Amino acid sequence: MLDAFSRVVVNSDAKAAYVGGSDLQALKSFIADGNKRLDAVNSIVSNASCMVSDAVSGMICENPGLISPGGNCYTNRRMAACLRDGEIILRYVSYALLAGDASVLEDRCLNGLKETYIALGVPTNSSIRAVSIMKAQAVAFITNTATERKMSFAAGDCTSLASEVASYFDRVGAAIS
Amino acid sequence: MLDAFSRVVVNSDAKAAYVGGSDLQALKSFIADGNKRLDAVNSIVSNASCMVSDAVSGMICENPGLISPGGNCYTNRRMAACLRDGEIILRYVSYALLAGDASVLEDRCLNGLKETYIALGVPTNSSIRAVSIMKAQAVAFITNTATERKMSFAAGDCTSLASEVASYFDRVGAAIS
Amino acid sequence: MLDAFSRVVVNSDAKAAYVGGSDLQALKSFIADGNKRLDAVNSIVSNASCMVSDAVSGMICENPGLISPGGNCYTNRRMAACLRDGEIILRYVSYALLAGDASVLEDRCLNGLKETYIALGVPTNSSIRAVSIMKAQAVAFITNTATERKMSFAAGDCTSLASEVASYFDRVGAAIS
Amino acid sequence: WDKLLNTKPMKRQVQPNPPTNETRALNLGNTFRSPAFKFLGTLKRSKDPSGLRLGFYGRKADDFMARSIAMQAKASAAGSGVYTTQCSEGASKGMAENARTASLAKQFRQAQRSAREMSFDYYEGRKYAMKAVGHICNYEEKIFQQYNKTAAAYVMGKQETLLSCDRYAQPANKAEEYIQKSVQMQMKKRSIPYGVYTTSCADGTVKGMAENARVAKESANFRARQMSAGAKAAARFNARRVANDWHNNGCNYEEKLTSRFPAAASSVRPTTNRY
Amino acid sequence: LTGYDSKSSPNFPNRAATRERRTVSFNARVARNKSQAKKI
Amino acid sequence: MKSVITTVVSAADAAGRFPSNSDLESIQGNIQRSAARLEAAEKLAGNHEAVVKEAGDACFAKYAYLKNPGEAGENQEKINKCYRDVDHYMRLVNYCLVVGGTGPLDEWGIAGAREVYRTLNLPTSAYVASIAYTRDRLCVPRDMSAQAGVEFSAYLDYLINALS
Amino acid sequence: MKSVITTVVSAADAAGRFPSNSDLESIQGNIQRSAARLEAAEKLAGNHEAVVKEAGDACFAKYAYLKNPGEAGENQEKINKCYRDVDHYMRLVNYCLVVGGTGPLDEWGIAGAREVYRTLNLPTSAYVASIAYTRDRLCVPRDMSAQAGVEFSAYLDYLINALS
Amino acid sequence: MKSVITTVVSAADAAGRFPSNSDLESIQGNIQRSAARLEAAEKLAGNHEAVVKEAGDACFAKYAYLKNPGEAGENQEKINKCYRDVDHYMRLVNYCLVVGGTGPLDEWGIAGAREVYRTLNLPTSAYVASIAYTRDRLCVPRDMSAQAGVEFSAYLDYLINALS
Ligand SMILES: *C(=C)C1=C(C)[C@@H](Cc2[nH]c(/C=C3N=C(/C=C4\NC(=O)[C@H](C)[C@H]4CC)C(C)=C\3CCC(=O)O)c(CCC(=O)O)c2C)NC1=O
Ligand SMILES: *CCC1=C(C)C(=O)N[C@H]1Cc1[nH]c(/C=C2\N=C(C[C@H]3NC(=O)C(CC)=C3C)C(C)=C2CCC(=O)O)c(CCC(=O)O)c1C
Ligand SMILES: *[C@@H](C)[C@H]1/C(=C/C2=NC(=C\c3[nH]c(C[C@H]4NC(=O)C(C=C)=C4C)c(C)c3CCC(=O)O)/C(CCC(=O)O)=C2C)NC(=O)[C@@H]1C
Ligand SMILES: *[C@@H](C)[C@H]1/C(=C/C2=NC(=C\c3[nH]c(C[C@H]4NC(=O)C(C=C)=C4C)c(C)c3CCC(=O)O)/C(CCC(=O)O)=C2C)NC(=O)[C@@H]1C
Ligand SMILES: *[C@@H](C)[C@H]1/C(=C/C2=NC(=C\c3[nH]c(C[C@H]4NC(=O)C(C=C)=C4C)c(C)c3CCC(=O)O)/C(CCC(=O)O)=C2C)NC(=O)[C@@H]1C
Ligand SMILES: *[C@H](C)C1=C(C)C(=O)N[C@H]1Cc1[nH]c(/C=C2\N=C(C[C@H]3NC(=O)C(CC)=C3C)C(C)=C2CCC(=O)O)c(CCC(=O)O)c1C
Ligand SMILES: *[C@H](C)[C@H]1/C(=C/C2=NC(=C\c3[nH]c(C[C@H]4NC(=O)C(C=C)=C4C)c(C)c3CCC(=O)O)/C(CCC(=O)O)=C2C)NC(=O)[C@@H]1C
Ligand SMILES: *[C@H](C)[C@H]1/C(=C/C2=NC(=C\c3[nH]c(C[C@H]4NC(=O)C(C=C)=C4C)c(C)c3CCC(=O)O)/C(CCC(=O)O)=C2C)NC(=O)[C@@H]1C
Ligand SMILES: *[C@H](C)[C@H]1/C(=C/C2=NC(=C\c3[nH]c(C[C@H]4NC(=O)C(C=C)=C4C)c(C)c3CCC(=O)O)/C(CCC(=O)O)=C2C)NC(=O)[C@@H]1C
Ligand SMILES: *[C@H](C)[C@H]1/C(=C/C2=NC(=C\c3[nH]c(C[C@H]4NC(=O)C(C=C)=C4C)c(C)c3CCC(=O)O)/C(CCC(=O)O)=C2C)NC(=O)[C@@H]1C
Ligand SMILES: *[C@H](C)[C@H]1/C(=C/C2=NC(=C\c3[nH]c(C[C@H]4NC(=O)C(C=C)=C4C)c(C)c3CCC(=O)O)/C(CCC(=O)O)=C2C)NC(=O)[C@@H]1C
Ligand SMILES: *[C@H](C)[C@H]1/C(=C\C2=NC(=C/c3[nH]c(C[C@H]4NC(=O)C(C=C)=C4C)c(C)c3CCC(=O)O)/C(CCC(=O)O)=C2C)NC(=O)[C@@H]1C
Ligand SMILES: *[C@H](C)[C@H]1/C(=C\C2=NC(=C/c3[nH]c(C[C@H]4NC(=O)C(C=C)=C4C)c(C)c3CCC(=O)O)/C(CCC(=O)O)=C2C)NC(=O)[C@@H]1C
Ligand SMILES: *[C@H](C)[C@H]1/C(=C\C2=NC(=C/c3[nH]c(C[C@H]4NC(=O)C(C=C)=C4C)c(C)c3CCC(=O)O)/C(CCC(=O)O)=C2C)NC(=O)[C@@H]1C
Repeated sequence: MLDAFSRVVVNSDAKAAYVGGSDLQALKSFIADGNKRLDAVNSIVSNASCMVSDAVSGMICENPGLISPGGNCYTNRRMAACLRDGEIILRYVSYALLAGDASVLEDRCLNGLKETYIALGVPTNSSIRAVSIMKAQAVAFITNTATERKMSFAAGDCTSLASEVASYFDRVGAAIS
Repeated sequence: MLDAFSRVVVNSDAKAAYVGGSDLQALKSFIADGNKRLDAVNSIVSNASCMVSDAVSGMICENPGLISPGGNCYTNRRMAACLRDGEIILRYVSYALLAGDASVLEDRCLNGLKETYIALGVPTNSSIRAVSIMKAQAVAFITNTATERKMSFAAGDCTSLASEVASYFDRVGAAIS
Repeated sequence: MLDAFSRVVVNSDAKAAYVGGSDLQALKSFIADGNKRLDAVNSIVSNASCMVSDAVSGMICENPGLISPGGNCYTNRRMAACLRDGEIILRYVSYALLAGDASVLEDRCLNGLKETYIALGVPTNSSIRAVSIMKAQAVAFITNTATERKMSFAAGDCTSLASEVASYFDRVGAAIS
Repeated sequence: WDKLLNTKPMKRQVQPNPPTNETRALNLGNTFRSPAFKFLGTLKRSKDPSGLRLGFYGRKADDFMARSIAMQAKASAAGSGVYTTQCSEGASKGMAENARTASLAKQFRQAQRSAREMSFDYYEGRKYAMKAVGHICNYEEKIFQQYNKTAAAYVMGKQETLLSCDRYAQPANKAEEYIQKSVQMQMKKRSIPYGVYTTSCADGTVKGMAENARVAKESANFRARQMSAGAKAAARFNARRVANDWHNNGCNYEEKLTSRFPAAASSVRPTTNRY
Repeated sequence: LTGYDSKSSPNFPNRAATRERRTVSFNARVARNKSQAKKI
Repeated sequence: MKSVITTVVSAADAAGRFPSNSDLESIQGNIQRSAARLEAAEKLAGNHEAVVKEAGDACFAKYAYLKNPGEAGENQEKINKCYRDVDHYMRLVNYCLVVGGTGPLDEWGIAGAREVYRTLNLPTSAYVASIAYTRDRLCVPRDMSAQAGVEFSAYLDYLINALS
Repeated sequence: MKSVITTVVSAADAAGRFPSNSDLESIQGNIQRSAARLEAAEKLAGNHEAVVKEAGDACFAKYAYLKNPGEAGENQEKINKCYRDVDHYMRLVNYCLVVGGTGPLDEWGIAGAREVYRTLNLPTSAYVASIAYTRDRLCVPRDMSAQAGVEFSAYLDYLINALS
Repeated sequence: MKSVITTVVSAADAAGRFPSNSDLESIQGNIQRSAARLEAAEKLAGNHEAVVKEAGDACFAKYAYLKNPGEAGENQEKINKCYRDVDHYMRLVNYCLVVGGTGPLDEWGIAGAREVYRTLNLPTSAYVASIAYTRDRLCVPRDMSAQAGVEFSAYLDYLINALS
């Protein structure tokens, strides 16, 4: 894969050149947030048992065709599948935020699942809808703007990592169209 | 700047209306509660040096992340500048509780108040926590439900003024979030 | 405003660390070259008129684009602003080479510099050309390898300050670009 | 031990000496910032401008009317068509192109102010514009609290076409000029708060404008006592018109210090412009 | 959590290394589950 | 605006200071004489069409020169705008009996009145004298209460005073 | 000074303006509650030797550390000056019941109190708490009238507020 | 900040002037006595847990009144914050032996100390006297060198001087 440091290698390899003084204001820029980049990667893997449980339950309680009899989450096999089947996507962005780039997010999971969810049944309505409930809750934890649990951190701005992180989340979120 | 005797006229000047006795009973209720508003606002400024000291101690009681070095609010000039900004908002809401109208709240601080703070690097989640303490002690002093401090009053309902101060700090709190 | 004896505090004060002899050998090597720093920087202010002589002249040696009327820098008041601007960077890098730290540059001239040059119509490629002539003559002047001008010296190693001045001017060149 | 279907929620027991058990509870601890949604083509993070940031259209509006506020107030200085002698901006030798580089340094050093003093001067000038106008309007402060250059060109502009500034009101005796000197020392102490000299009384960049700034004021110090006999007599009544009413309210001692010493109360300069 | 872990199930596309292999087991090792992913 | 709220909550902000009991005292004088102040307001609300017409040609009796062409009252279209002009003064004086001070007068209808009228060739001498007709036009124990006319009459001669 | 006279005749001079009816209204609130304000003044004039002694060793009960040498209360000569010090605070609060605002407090006994005391190694925490003893030390329908204690008690917690 | 770099490179900018030999001379006095200044820094880095505990109850011996409820030392949670408070003073004085002047003291831990403490009802008299315990607590040929204590002791009585 490529991290945020290996992004500036390969296009500067493509220019047949050196890592010069042009990208020094980007490879000092990721040096500075690495206190709060590592503070933000802890905030998703801490709550991720509550996060994927909230993501399926909010999807089901507003779309009751998933608890249709003979449906996609009707049996206990098909309900325990989707608790894992949307959790690995939550796991794969937890490595992608830490690397500072979503280069891992294409060659590990996004190469295939657009034509694989329909290949055994899983439709396009609720799998796009399962990402967006995780998306507005992932921005709440890193900004300490949840409703029920307030994490004790330092003081500072977090919109810069929110426009980062959303990218990973949503990129897999779409994908499926 | 503007008050409840002037909020009633400024809409009527957009329609060039003579003021009559169709709206003065709102002001007859306002001139009814002349001493009742005055028996509220003396109890605010009686103990408001204790109110500033109660708020930013209890805001530090919930969060020691400021007092940590490298934090926003940890050293001695910084706390004196914190005790500066902690008073100046309590100074302003007492003017609007005197006015019966929060026009004087808006123009004098809230014009761009929110993101001078992130132009200074000041955490805005800590600001809404501290003024929520200043919300909570203020209603206990315009009632008689403090811990020890029972001022002399004559009895009766004062919840209409308690809803008026309830419409005040959140107008600041939405203007800083 | 800030020096190398106070660069070494704001890391340790941020982690609340009392400075001990684990890092005082960096200042012991910095109080080693105390007179050696003065022996370098006496040789730049001695011919400090001669370095603003050779720079803008070598700038108009390489570029006859500015000297054309209708160009930016052809005329003498505009060249007076130029030869104001050329010595003021020379006036300020002497302070940082005195201090052993580049923070006295970093707020007093680099704050808001390049966008004023595109608010005025200053071509910035000529600026990094002219400071490179200033960088090229200063390393000869702190050493003993000029053409005619040789001062008396105690001999030895002077290249650690030569790496310091070569890391100082291009930081100014990174600001105007 | 054993339950019943009866209703005794109400009721108590009285045996509540209950100072023997103390209990509490909690809940809280949850800030919230409004964040945007949809990855395709977007993601925004908060940024530090350290300025007004109230619109690009508002920012380019703001310097135009304060230029018009200054040109309003240049037209009260030249009400009668004189470039009046209180405004001086040079020396004997020409050097106002050299004092251009003094004032464009002040145009530049106020631009490269740091984030504390860029933001402090936005709010102290807003309440000083309330102090600058005498009347209380629906209009004037409703420019002067959104816009700050307009507030800054009003506390400079209106106050320079009265004669309560520095170096314009002449003291009578040795006693008035000495406390005129001593209140200037605290205005040094304001702009030099500690062992660092500030960036903002720098008044010069080159060797030519170093001593040009010294001989500029000494010609302007003479042009206080040169120009008139009644406008400088109107200065000593004007010096109480800035100090008594919006600088030392409540202190009678600091009020009769103006009316006994107007020229000493005229370089008190409480408009904190860091000079 | 579902089990002890949540790892990648081997019935996904691109579940192999596929680096310096034979011709008969390159296009068997690449394109693992294209039997229904395209045919529908 | 202009009231006692514009005095004491602004001066405490101009001192950077609490609402101390100097500020809490100043509004008590509103309360004991708002009943004195606010039966005067419904008089000129009850006579908002009655005394506009009686003031115009009382002014145009003593200013009868206007009806020639080339002046301020050359047609009835001017006089249709002229009863609008005295009533727009009369709207604001009604509102100053409500806010206490002369709040709606100065920031809306007084400041810069001496940059408008004779530039539009409107005579300012007829403007104060139409108002000075209505200034003495009162009868304090008969029209209103005796505690109501002294707020009314002090605002009308102020209108001649503010044009000075 | 500090009163409603210091508000409105100074703001009309700060506007360069007449004493209009905004200024004439603000002093009416003096008149209706000077009788409320000025039976409180002869209480602490009647108790000008009574409650100075009861506040000193109520303070020195909760500040009993002072009697060692090298501190603020090392001898009776300090305590002979200490009952002078609370009474000099107590003189001014009596005068602020007369002028209306806190006139004699700020320009005489409040401003620059935070440049004096611990420089003279006098504890400021005992200064507010001697006053906060007397702040709650009231009984509004029994000592004075009910309209008299709310001017008294609002000035005493102000003395802790002005030292903040 | 506050050092000799804050004097001469700022005054040459305040004159708009070169770093002339007045500015080049002023830093030579750093070089000949940095060895005098910087064996004092590792003493209170070596005793950064040793002399914080010996100064707290030396202060709380002569200030033993704090342990009542309603004051600055009502529980151990205050005393757990109180050894943080003397150490945060003690951090900065260590750093002023490195920068030369009192650089980290004034802009971080000195300015506006007289707007905080008794407002939080913290006694300032105990703050200087905890420091004045440590001011004389030295022994110049025995703990450190004789060239090291005169930078140390001149900063500690400055802490009483800067609170004045
Ligand atoms: C830290 C662990 C911590 C604190 C410090 C303390 C602060 C605190 N106080 C409240 C609630 C109130 N505080 C009030 C203030 C005072 N009460 C008084 O009697 C005096 C005059 C003054 C103290 C100087 C008041 C009136 C209240 C309201 C309830 C009450 O009567 O106690 C909070 C909670 C704020 C909220 O409700 O959101 C905090 C944090 N408490 C601590 O836990
Ligand atoms: C208080 C009087 C006043 C008015 C009105 C005004 O506009 N400015 C002041 C004084 C003043 N100064 C000058 C003349 C000149 N000033 C300069 C320097 C300009 N160049 C600059 O970069 C700046 C900073 C923005 C300034 C001011 C120059 C070059 C002159 C030329 C006169 C000369 O000796 O040739 C004047 C006179 C002309 C004018 O209308 O501005 C006044 C009145
Ligand atoms: C490389 C940049 C230079 C160079 C530097 C050296 N200087 C050496 C010694 C030295 N320089 C001075 C003068 C200095 N002290 C002052 O007080 C002032 C001004 C007021 C100045 C300019 C002195 C006094 C000394 C001797 C003291 C010392 O540093 O030990 C030096 C050798 C050190 C030594 O001899 O032990 C070097 C290498 N010398 C060069 O040749 C290049 C050009
Ligand atoms: C607020 C409307 C007050 C009021 C104030 C008065 N202002 C007077 C003059 C004045 N007003 C301004 C602000 C405004 N005029 C402008 O030209 C511009 C911008 C280009 C603005 C924002 C200025 C700058 C000045 C001085 C120069 C001038 O006259 O334009 C004024 C006349 C006397 C005086 O100069 O003070 C008054 C009375 N008027 C009111 O009645 C309400 C209460
Ligand atoms: C009067 C008792 C006030 C009050 C006064 C304070 N002023 C403080 C500093 C200060 N005050 C002035 C204005 C005044 N002081 C003078 O010496 C002169 C002229 C001779 C005047 C007109 C100035 C200019 C300054 C800054 C420096 C200086 O003292 O001269 C002050 C200290 C705290 C502060 O910096 O503000 C006080 C306490 N403060 C009050 O509470 C009453 C109303
Ligand atoms: C900033 C507010 C200042 C303080 C404090 C101060 O005393 N002067 C301000 C800036 C400043 N200037 C110097 C040195 C010079 N300043 C000059 C201009 C001044 N000289 C004058 O005659 C006048 C009018 C009275 C002024 C403002 C000149 C010329 C010099 C000297 C240049 C030279 O010949 O070397 C200093 C440093 C003072 C020192 O001696 O260290 C400061 C802080
Ligand atoms: C609710 C916020 C309060 C409360 C309000 C009441 N106040 C009542 C009567 C009252 N208060 C004052 C004093 C007031 N007027 C002043 O001029 C000044 C200071 C300058 C102050 C503090 C007076 C004079 C009166 C009596 C006149 C009146 O309002 O009728 C009151 C009883 C009303 C009545 O008896 O009709 C109430 C309910 N009282 C409370 O208990 C809470 C805390
Ligand atoms: C000429 C060979 C240079 C060049 C110079 C220019 N500088 C111009 C304006 C300017 N630059 C600054 C930044 C610098 N100069 C200072 O005086 C200060 C300190 C105050 C600093 C940091 C400022 C502040 C200004 C405006 C005031 C001034 O002129 O000093 C400028 C524009 C003049 C014109 O209109 O022609 C020029 C040409 N630009 C070049 O391309 C070469 C490298
Ligand atoms: C008739 C009895 C009068 C007279 C009246 C005229 N006024 C004219 C224009 C005008 N009047 C005012 C002042 C007034 N109008 C307002 O809207 C307000 C405030 C709400 C006030 C105090 C203004 C500002 C203007 C100009 C704008 C406008 O037309 O409203 C007018 C028309 C003049 C013309 O168009 O040539 C007339 C006839 N004129 C008199 O001489 C007698 C005394
Ligand atoms: C005893 C119950 C106190 C205490 C009192 C002391 N105050 C001392 C000096 C002092 N006090 C003040 C404030 C007060 N005195 C006044 O004259 C006025 C205003 C009219 C006020 C508010 C001042 C200004 C001074 C210094 C000048 C003077 O002596 O009057 C003092 C003597 C200290 C000494 O000489 O060392 C004492 C003992 N001290 C305490 O700790 C308790 C609480
Ligand atoms: C114990 C030996 C002391 C004492 C200490 C207390 N200080 C309290 C709060 C406090 N202290 C300071 C000054 C100090 N703390 C710092 O962080 C820095 C600079 C880095 C310094 C110089 C400040 C600024 C504060 C307020 C913010 C904070 O809590 O850090 C304190 C708690 C008071 C309370 O919460 O009520 C205590 C107990 N107090 C004493 O009386 C003895 C002498
Ligand atoms: C007091 C002036 C004298 C006495 C009798 C008069 N009463 C008059 C009454 C009158 N006034 C008006 C205009 C009136 N309405 C208003 O709204 C206002 C101002 C707010 C005013 C002044 C009108 C239309 C009348 C007639 C109908 C009525 O009586 O209400 C008056 C004026 C002449 C007239 O029209 O009648 C006089 C004279 N009695 C005395 O003792 C006083 C000398
Ligand atoms: C109201 C506090 C409670 C009740 C009875 C009490 N009366 C007390 C009276 C008392 N007060 C003082 C000091 C007094 N004199 C002053 O000038 C001032 C302030 C301006 C004050 C507070 C003195 C010397 C006495 C005793 C003689 C007297 O009765 O006048 C009091 C305090 C304890 C005492 O000394 O008696 C209480 C308690 N009754 C109630 O219902 C209230 C709870
Ligand atoms: C000089 C004060 C007298 C003599 C002997 C004493 N030595 C003492 C030593 C001592 N000092 C401390 C605290 C110390 N550590 C620090 O880091 C700092 C400040 C930066 C200080 C002051 C400690 C813990 C000791 C004991 C262990 C040791 O000896 O190092 C001392 C104080 C009492 C004591 O605890 O022993 C005295 C007295 N000899 C003389 O001639 C001087 C009169």
